[PDB]
Amino acid sequence: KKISGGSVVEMQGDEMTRIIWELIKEKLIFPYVELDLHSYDLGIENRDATNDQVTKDAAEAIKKHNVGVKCATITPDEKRVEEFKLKQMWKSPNGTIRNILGGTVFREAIICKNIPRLVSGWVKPIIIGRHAYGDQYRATDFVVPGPGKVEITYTPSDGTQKVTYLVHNFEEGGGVAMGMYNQDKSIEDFAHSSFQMALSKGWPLYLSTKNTILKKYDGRFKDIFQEIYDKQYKSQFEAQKIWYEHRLIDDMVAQAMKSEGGFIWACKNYDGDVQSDSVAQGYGSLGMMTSVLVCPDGKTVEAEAAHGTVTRHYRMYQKGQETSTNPIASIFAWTRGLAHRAKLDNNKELAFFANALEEVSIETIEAGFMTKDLAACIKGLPNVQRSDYLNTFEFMDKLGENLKIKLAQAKLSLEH
Amino acid sequence: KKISGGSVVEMQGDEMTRIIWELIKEKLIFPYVELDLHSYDLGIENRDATNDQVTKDAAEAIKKHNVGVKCATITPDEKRVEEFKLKQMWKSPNGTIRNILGGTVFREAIICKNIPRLVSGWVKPIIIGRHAYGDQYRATDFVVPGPGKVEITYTPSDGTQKVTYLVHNFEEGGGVAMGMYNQDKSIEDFAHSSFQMALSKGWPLYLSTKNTILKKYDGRFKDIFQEIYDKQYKSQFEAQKIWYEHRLIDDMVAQAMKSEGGFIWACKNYDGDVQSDSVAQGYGSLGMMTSVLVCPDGKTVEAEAAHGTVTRHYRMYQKGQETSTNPIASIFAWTRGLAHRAKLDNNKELAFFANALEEVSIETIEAGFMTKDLAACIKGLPNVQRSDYLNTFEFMDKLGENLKIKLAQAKLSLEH
Ligand SMILES: NC(=O)c1ccc[n+]([C@@H]2O[C@H](COP(=O)([O-])OP(=O)(O)OC[C@H]3O[C@@H](n4cnc5c(N)ncnc54)[C@H](OP(=O)(O)O)[C@@H]3O)[C@@H](O)[C@H]2O)c1
Ligand SMILES: *[C@H]1[C@@H](C#N)C(=O)[C@@H](C)[C@@H]2CCc3cn(C(=O)c4ccccc4)nc3[C@@]12c1ccccc1
Ligand SMILES: [Mg+2]
Ligand SMILES: [Mg+2]
Repeated sequence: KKISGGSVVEMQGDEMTRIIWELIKEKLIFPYVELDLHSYDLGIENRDATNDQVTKDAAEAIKKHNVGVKCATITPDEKRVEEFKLKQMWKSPNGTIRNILGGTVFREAIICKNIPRLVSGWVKPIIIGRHAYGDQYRATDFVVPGPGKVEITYTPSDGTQKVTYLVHNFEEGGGVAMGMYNQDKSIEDFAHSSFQMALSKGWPLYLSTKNTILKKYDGRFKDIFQEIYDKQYKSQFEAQKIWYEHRLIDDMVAQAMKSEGGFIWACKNYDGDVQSDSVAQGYGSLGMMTSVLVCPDGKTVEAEAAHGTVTRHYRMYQKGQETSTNPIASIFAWTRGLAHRAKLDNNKELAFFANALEEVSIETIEAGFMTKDLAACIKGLPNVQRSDYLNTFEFMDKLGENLKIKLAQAKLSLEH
Repeated sequence: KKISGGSVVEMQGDEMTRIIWELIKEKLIFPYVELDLHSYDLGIENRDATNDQVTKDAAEAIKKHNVGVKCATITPDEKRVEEFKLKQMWKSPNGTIRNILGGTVFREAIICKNIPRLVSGWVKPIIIGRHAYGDQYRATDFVVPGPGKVEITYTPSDGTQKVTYLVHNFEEGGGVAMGMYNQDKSIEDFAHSSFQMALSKGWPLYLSTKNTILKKYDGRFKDIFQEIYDKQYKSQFEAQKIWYEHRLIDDMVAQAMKSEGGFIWACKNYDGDVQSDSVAQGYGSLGMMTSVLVCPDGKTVEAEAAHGTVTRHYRMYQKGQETSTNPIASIFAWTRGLAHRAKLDNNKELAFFANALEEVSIETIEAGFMTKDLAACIKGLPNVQRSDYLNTFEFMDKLGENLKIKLAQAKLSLEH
């Protein structure tokens, strides 16, 4: 009799991560846990077949069941439209889901005692709090075909003020233009999530913007964070001997680089994307990073791997060549999802299982069994030999064996 | 004798950088070089007095004389408006100048063998080619006060059509919105500058975008770079055994982090700003970096010191206290400017002088003569003693002495 897991929304994906996703369910989840699994295939072919309706339905299912576990998916471009003979260049499924759910994507490296960093000073963790709504990820962009005016207008519903601003008057040739926005309520939830995360970890909080350039747009993020801090969190930060400060983004990335870690970094959507990949790599690998969307309701989460479909690696699998893809981030999407499901259901057995799989994953790497990427952290990529790492399947087998052992010993450890 | 320098546009700046800028002219340039100097004071008080007209005039002077050297300037915020009792919160002078001139700002670290990197693998240089025009630095942003529609419109100059895109319909509360653009011709010049830089250095070229998200806006940068490569540069890259690749920005930053350097990184305006500060800091010190704007005409340049005005030291200097200000980036703005002036005028003596001052600066630090910041990079700030560094004036004197020596030995080396 397996553990009673409960209701979980799973989103199947593409390429290398799709392969890995099936191996994880079969070898690490299904032998030990029984779930009411709400499966949505977000594979590029199924999104094309359903005119991207499957993505909207999966997002609505997460709203209802409170816990999502998502596989990395292809965001189609011109080359992808050609490859899969798509009806349209479908929008990012992550963007669709995040737009519907809202919240903050909290990203952090998965640390192993034997893995060396690329950044010497990072002795404490860096938690990135990426705002999951608006800006470039819900923008309107277009090609300007030739000379003419691009204007941006605001028309109040309950006002008079049709305000028209000239963006640019193209006098010779064309180019490109775009409009983007953000919402006060979403910014307020992002500020609250950031202050709360810093207080739960007991670390200082830094918000990065470019308010010297985008005086109104970024100035608003700065003003909302400062206002919420002064009125609702300042005394709490002072009590834990921590602080909150705004920094310019270019200063912030340089500060982070020369720091020792141990802080929460509130990032605007775009910066959170870019810098989350820099922080994961700085600590060792993109395969070694947790990614959880924490919704503003405080009950709903969508767990995923911060990295993508690992297309480069999938192209090697396609050629029947050997692959060594790190499945740890994909595994931690399941464990973080199951841990949240356990917390909602007060399921001590599911919570034990979720944590045990995380320990098994870290212990296996710490025991010297790892994928090529992690072996390159220790030895340097040119000094890496076949004997130093395990392939994708080999690594999954070792994890399955170690998981079986950890769960057997835990059961035996139970006293009368 | 004195080297006939020629026509150079200089832009004076603010705080500690303004002091250091003067020490440089007096001790390192004026004793050896005679210049037709076109001086524009871009200090915050003079920009206020001229309603920022001095900035536009300096930019027009650079267009005319083809070479400009710029000191670091204050971009005023609310606290700066209060401090200097400004009439307005003046726009960034760098933004104004770059908007008028156009081109690409090439950023590269200034390497000293004895200064430790924070990024272990960077054994070869990373050259960031920052597109200097448009996007966030020529944007129109505003606060949305409440419910209502934000739209962006395009009207061709013939007035025979009008395209209206909905950016967002605010239904509850307000937020923020912005319009930004770029121009095809500016993108084309950025692509050419990037391919040419890679071919002159003999390194591969990488362009970073977020074209999976901004399909039209970033897709255009991607299409223009790919088109120009295939038609005008591919055979040249193949001949030097180098390549041109497009990567997504978040992938790119992770790639750069784990690389060994030795590539050209074509960055969009914003990414260039952020990542050049991450890279400069990764090599050792933020202020150990060159920043040269190469204009599309292939004749005009603006070299600058792309760091802050060092307020913390300026305060100490005002109080008659001891300061230890790194002047290297400000020195290299002069040497890169003078080297370009020499190249335009076929002045072998000016070219020799420009290079000699660069060698002198690197050799002095490498000989163990440096400012507090660099001493902290080697020993760590708590382990730094007064004997480990030189003050602002002491460091300038050492460079002046070493420059006098290098130039005397070079004159003696001339055969009868
Ligand atoms: N959450 C998501 O659904 C998500 C996120 C990002 C991207 N994407 C999509 O994924 C596709 C490919 O994206 P991308 O190549 O830009 O980004 P990516 O999949 O994160 O991978 C880029 C590179 O990072 C390394 N890497 C990433 N995950 C790894 C892992 N688990 N183990 C080892 N190495 C790993 C590899 O480096 P080396 O090649 O040097 O080994 C890989 O080629 C695109 O269609 C994109 O839209 C989706
Ligand atoms: C300089 C110093 C002195 N004297 C001091 O006491 C600090 C307040 C100070 C902090 C900021 C700063 C910047 N620099 C630079 O010289 C510089 C110049 C150009 C680009 C980047 C940096 N020095 C300092 C001070 C410092 C910094 C670090 C360690 C010791 C002193
Ligand atoms: Mg990303
Ligand atoms: Mg900057």
